[PDB]
Amino acid sequence: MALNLQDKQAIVAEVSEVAKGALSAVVADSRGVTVDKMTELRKAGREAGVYMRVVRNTLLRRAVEGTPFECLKDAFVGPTLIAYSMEHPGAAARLFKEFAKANAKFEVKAAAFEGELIPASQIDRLATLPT
Amino acid sequence: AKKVQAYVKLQVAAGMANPSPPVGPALGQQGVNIMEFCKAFNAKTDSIEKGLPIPVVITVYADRSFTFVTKTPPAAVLLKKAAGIKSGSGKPNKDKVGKISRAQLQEIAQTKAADMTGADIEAMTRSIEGTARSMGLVVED
Amino acid sequence: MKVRASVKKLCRNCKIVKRDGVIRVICSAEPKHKQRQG
Amino acid sequence: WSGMAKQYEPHRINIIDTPGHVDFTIEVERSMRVLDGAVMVYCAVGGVQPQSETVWRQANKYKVPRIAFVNKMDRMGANFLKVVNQIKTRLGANPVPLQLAIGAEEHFTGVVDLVKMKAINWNDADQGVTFEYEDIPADMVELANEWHQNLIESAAEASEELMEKYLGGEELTEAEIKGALRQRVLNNEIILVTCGSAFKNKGVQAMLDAVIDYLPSPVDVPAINGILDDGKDTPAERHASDDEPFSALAFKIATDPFVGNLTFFRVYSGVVNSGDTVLNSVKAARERFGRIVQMHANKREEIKEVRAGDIAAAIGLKDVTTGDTLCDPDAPIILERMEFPEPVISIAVEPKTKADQEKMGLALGRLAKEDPSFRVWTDEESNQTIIAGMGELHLDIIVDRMKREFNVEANVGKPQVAYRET
Amino acid sequence: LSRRRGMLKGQESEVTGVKIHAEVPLSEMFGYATQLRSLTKGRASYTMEFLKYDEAPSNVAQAVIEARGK
Amino acid sequence: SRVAKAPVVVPAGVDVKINGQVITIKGKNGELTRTLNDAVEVKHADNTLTFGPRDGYADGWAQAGTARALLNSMVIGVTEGFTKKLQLVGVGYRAAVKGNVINLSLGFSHPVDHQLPAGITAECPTQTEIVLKGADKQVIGQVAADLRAYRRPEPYKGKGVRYADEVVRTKEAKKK
RNA sequence: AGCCAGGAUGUUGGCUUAGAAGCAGCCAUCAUUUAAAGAAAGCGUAAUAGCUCACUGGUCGAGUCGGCCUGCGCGGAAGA
Ligand SMILES: Nc1nc2c(ncn2[C@@H]2O[C@H](COP(=O)(O)OP(=O)(O)O)[C@@H](O)[C@H]2O)c(=O)[nH]1
Repeated sequence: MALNLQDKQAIVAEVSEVAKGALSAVVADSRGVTVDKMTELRKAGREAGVYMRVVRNTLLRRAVEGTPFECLKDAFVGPTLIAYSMEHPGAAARLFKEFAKANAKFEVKAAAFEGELIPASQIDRLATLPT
Repeated sequence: AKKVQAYVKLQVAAGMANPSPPVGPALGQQGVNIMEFCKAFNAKTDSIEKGLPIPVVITVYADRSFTFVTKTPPAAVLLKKAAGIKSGSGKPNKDKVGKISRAQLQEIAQTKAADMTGADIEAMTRSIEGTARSMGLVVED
Repeated sequence: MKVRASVKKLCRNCKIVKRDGVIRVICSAEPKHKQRQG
Repeated sequence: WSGMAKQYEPHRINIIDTPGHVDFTIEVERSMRVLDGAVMVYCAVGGVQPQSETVWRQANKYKVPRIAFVNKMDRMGANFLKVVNQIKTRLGANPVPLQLAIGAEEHFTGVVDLVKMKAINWNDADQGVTFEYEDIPADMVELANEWHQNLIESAAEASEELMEKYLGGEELTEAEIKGALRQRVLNNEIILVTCGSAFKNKGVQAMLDAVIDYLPSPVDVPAINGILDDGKDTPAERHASDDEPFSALAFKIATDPFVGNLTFFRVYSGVVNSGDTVLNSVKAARERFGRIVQMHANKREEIKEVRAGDIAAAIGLKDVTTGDTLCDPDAPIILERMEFPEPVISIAVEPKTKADQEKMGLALGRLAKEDPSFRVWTDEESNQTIIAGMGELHLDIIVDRMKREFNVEANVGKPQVAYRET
Repeated sequence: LSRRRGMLKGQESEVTGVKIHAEVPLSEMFGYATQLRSLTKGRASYTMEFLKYDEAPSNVAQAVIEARGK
Repeated sequence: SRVAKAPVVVPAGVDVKINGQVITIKGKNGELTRTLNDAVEVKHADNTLTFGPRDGYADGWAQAGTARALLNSMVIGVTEGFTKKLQLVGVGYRAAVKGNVINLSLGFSHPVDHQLPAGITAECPTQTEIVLKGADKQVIGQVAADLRAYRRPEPYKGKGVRYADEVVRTKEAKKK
């Protein structure tokens, strides 16, 4: 029930935290159960927070209206079904890879967890930080 | 994983959980045997109460294996003998769901949050809160 | 079928058609809902 | 009987045919008890049916050892194994197919024995006297041998060491096979299934040697226990051997104009001889015994002697009725059988001519003695009698029995229900 | 049965079918078995036993009052 | 109509012949010719086939769409061909085929023998099921329904000729 | 519109402590979960089932959705 005004409103509200934040994740779920989208959302909330709604938002202009706030080269998510989840504990955290680890186990698809060109990261694990 | 052969969301009084010819003409067509029907379901129920229907799963195996993780009866369902009132939904707006208190309802929602888990236990608190007020009357605390 | 002088949709599956200028009712669900005219 | 040219000693098999409708089901109740073994007939295409299962329960009540025949292999859609499975899963049985089918409806010619591994291929209905055995028709023996393996699988569990011997890689002989299977088949373990079409006359000729070979003899089957006013555990063991005082069991009463009464009975123990004395130990009555007519290719065989296990029919005496014991004055008075089905459908009845209700009452008296599974009532509302029967047909073939037997026409009706007021 | 008069009071699982209790009026069971055989393909039975008495609006009893007169 | 607004992009190997209105379309299977509603303007236009409602014809758009659908199926027929699949439910209901005639033992009194139309190749992977292949969709569907109508599926145990995908809605004989 | 999933964990909502079990005994119930779960309007209803309430989700991308008044028509509409 996303009206054009309400659409741009919900898109912007869910996009600002990703625009000014860190690297997060999204999924590609056109075929999943209520249980799968309920338990995955509970899991994502225990990992990071209960703020992520498992609803999908891969419409033809949701990210093309919300995402273009910053790092606009990261707008390649106009693809099919997407119901995302954040990762406040560090960019490209464990949560930022557990989804792709679980992509073939108890889940349909996870949009590969593309990450984001906040620092223009390339194909690698964004954890080049010694401890 | 076996298919739909013993599908009944029903748990009879769990002095013996779900007796065979006690349930009704839906559970009669279920091949699950009785040797371990109440072996681990008549004793291991002590985690909530013994004598009340254990909300459980109906998952058995085609290999005659029977595995399920029983969830618990709701605090409101226990709120027939545990929360005072034997009545509940249907007239919680025309009746009371009982002298239900949240000092006990919250404690029960936190300590019985094993079966129904979630991201936050506050979620299960609100879960039970909706479960109780689904009658129209819930512990008012 | 019924050729009631008042054909109506009785079902989510009933459909109005006008084969050859005649107003019939076709319930995919109920073949009792099969009506001819009016 | 003796066998299919393969024969061994004529045996007097005593045979009572059975009807197929549960309506007159006492005929199965008594005649399951009276029975030593049991031939579970079957439609090789029909399989098991609401009466196959009904009579199966009937049989279960008497725990009778039953092997099964699968007739009608010539009719299209008949398959022995399928019906086998039908029995196994509709009745929960262990259908050892000691035979096999050679053909189905168009190519049914013989039966594959799984032990002879041969197929006697008779001729048809009348000529099925050709007993030209045929060895291992490979077409069938591709798996006839593995169906023999099923049979062997049932015989191995027959004994403790027999299973081990089967695990010795060793086979079983033509006597250890049967005797192991039999020794419990006698005790109702597993149903041996052979196929045929008695219309087309195959299978039947073998379906008489497996009878001799497995069906308990009155000497193989456990001994029956009588009953007294007080029913003991073994109030009177009435073993087969007619060493006991004459002690038969009368199960049916018949009619003949030139012979009069034609009561039927299976003698459990003892021997009565062409004029003797016995009491209605169950009725506490008494009388002589005049003109036994044991039935074999019936020529009014007015036999002067009937003995252990020998089913015959007596004439005269006075009263014996369907489960009532036949006992010498020594009187193991009762045989456990005091049961017959209760009418599940009652109905009022009245004559066509109004002054025939007394004759229809008496007709119901006779026709109530003629089968125990048919009660008569006489309610007090007006006068109407309630012919409580087993089935619609059970008491509807007696409403017409008055028309046939008692030349009276009747119009049935619902019983008037007692409507009390307060 | 609901069609007949039978008031459902329980039913379970019995063995292969289910045993079904219902205190059906006696009037409503006068060919039941026959109907049952037809319904179940001859594969079911019923056992009925007068228990009590009750009422159902049927002036049918008022009808049978007109006997040997009105 | 909305369909009319979509070109019939011809495949590779199909020969189109836009003769006036009537048009033939060749493919790997064969050649199909169709008489367009006079309200249709259709062109090839470089491996395509576009339809436009003729002027003077208010009912041109839908008729052009009918042409778009009629020519799309024709293409697919001449390249691929259309294949209908039927079943025989019922005992002893068998439908062997002998070249172009199906010897049906559907148990009336008589052998039903259906001679196939020219262009229809019937196959029976089983005693009791048919696979019509043909170039034209309407006619093969017509043939399927023709066949099915001889011993139609029935509402109790499904017995009768049914389409392989046919969903026979049955019911119980009676309570009695 | 079409096409690709989904319509919970109390969830048989206690819900007339037989369930009318997500859709007859009866009332209110997202309460993480959500686009979903309505906790009922045909399928079982006793559930299930797969469609049902819906809803999102995706697809692709042009209008589309409904009603009001309206004009003219249509049917209704069979005799010797
Ligand atoms: N084709 C075939 N017909 C049979 C067979 N047995 C009986 N029939 C026929 O079916 C009818 C009834 O057979 P029968 O056993 O005498 O009747 P019953 O009193 O019902 O058991 C008769 O017309 C037989 O010819 C069989 O095994 N094969």
